Amino acid sequence: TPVLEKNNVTLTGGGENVTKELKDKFTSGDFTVVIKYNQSSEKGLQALFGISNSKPGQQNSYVDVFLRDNGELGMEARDTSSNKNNLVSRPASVWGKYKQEAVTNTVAVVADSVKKTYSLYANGTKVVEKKVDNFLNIKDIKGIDYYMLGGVKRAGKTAFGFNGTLENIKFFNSALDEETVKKMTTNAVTGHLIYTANDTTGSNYFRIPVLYTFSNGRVFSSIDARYGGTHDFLNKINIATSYSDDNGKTWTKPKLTLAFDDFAPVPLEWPREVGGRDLQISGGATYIDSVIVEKKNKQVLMFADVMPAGVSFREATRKDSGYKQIDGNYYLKLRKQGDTDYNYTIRENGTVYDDRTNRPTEFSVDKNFGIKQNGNYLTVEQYSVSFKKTEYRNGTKVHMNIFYKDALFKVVPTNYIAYISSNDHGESWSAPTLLPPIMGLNRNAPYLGPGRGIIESSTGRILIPSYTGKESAFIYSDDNGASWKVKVVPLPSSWSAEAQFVELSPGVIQAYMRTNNGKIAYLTSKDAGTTWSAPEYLKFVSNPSYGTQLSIINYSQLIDGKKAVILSTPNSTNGRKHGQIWIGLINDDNTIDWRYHHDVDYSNYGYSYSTLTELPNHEIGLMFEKFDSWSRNELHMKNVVPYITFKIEDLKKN
Ligand SMILES: CCC(CC)O[C@@H]1C=C(C(=O)O)C[C@H](N)[C@H]1NC(C)=O
Repeated sequence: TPVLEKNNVTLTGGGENVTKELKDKFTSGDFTVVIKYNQSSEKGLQALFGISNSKPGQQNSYVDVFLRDNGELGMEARDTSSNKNNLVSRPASVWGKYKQEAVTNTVAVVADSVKKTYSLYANGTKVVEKKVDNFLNIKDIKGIDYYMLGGVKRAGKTAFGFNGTLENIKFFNSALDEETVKKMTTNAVTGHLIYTANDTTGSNYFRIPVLYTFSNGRVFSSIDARYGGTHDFLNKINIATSYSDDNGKTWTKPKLTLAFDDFAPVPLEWPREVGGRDLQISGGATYIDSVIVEKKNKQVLMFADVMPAGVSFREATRKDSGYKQIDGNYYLKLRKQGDTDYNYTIRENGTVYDDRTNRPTEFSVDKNFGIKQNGNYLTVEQYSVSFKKTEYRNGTKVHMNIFYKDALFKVVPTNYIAYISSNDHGESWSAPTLLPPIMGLNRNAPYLGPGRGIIESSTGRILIPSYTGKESAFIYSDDNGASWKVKVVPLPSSWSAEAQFVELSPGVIQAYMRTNNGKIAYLTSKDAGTTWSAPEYLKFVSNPSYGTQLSIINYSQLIDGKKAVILSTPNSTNGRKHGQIWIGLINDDNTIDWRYHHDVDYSNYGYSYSTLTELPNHEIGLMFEKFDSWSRNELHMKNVVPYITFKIEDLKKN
């Protein structure tokens, strides 16, 4: 039951005094406050409410909950005379704007004297819960005499003045329980999640979204289910999928599509504090960075990077493919426990040969890289993680796999690429096929540029974007995917050259990519990817040197009477921020008129990896990482990868 409830309080930084209403309501000193609000202006630091000693000399004696112009939700609880100052927050907790309108968010705070915790909720998620040693509730702070909506009274002056409308605000004089407040903060923002923490995947975290629309009208998503926080490495990562048969309104519950089980797919509470957030799951085989394409025959492909357990993408050897050439064929090498050389190969039917004697052994490797001996599976114990992080054997047996820490036979500790095909628009998938040593025997595979591949219309060539760190690697097939080759293109510098393709006209394609110079590069081919021009750079996007992944797609419908492309990227030198969608119209000479752009949220809000698809109804689907995924400060955060949609008319505005 609320001790005070107020409605539709509209404010422009001046606040509203509710001292009369709230003084003498807080017996224990504990509290819960639930605020449904929208901001009319995001700028500066804004308190939703403030409880304070207003008297001169007592400006550090207050409790508040605040919003920043980057979408961070926090709270302070301070006492002046004891010099105790508590701050609890989480980045990227709220939404600012959406299609020109202030977004309604619902956030809450809980202060619990027993547990000595402050908890913050936003939009259905508990964004942070922190035990504090210098715990302060309202009674602990000396001489509280002022209770305020939309600010904090410090020394008789309004501070942190809120700009917007408090739609509903509820003050309770006790700590409400976790699930009550999760339900109270649930709203329309909550339904923009396709993948959620501890859903059917078992993962608390996700990164690297991909959207694709199939020819039958299904909209398909894939994503990294990253179990040990959001680290790229070392980590345990599965690729999950989920789809919509109604233009994105509703989505299937996620399935695991690419996954190993040396570790179980289970939720882990990954520490965000400075001294824990660098921790990693050491030793777990991984699929990472998905790429999707639909063939002309309606069969679907999906590619992914494959990392054996323990193998950091910077301790992975770079001068070994993992393959041997024997009598003109390529066979994946294996090392047996206790050997120093790689004496064995996987050949026909998965039969393991001793290369020295050139004879088949009793061992074989199945379609999923699992090891058998005389037709019976070898096993290893699966690992679990508990927290002070420990990794231990949990008593469950899973198949021994050549990608594992504890395998009798092991692949070269480097990165690989695998692909799976589906004949039923992603309801079921073939077993994984590892790509051949397309870069050469004495080089490791490239790394995929996440998003989609394309079928170039004039040749039917399939093109999959990848990179080496020094070169673009344009993986292609000229035989409807039966065989694979690569065009390697030296870049001007050490670009993490994540790319996506667009066709401009028949035979003519462009690869748009990330760079290490702050700009988006694009390379043009006028022979369907066989040869590539020197790079050019977009003049209107300006990012940090490290760069971010982008999304660009072809669009089926004319815009202003012209063939169009649609680009999504952050655009900011301050971080992975300021998401924009750009409409480019193709001219008769194949130059692009970049005529329209739309800012996804306010400029200082988080926007990292993103994916665009055209919906069957010709609206646009976007899923994106609504946080800064480079920042060491915005790691291991739950429920931060939403799906939103636009009409062309929406994307014309800004
Ligand atoms: C960490 C290596 C790579 C650069 C070569 O960074 C990429 C950057 C990423 C990023 O900047 O967010 C995420 C990618 N998933 C990652 N790729 C892999 C394979 O780990």
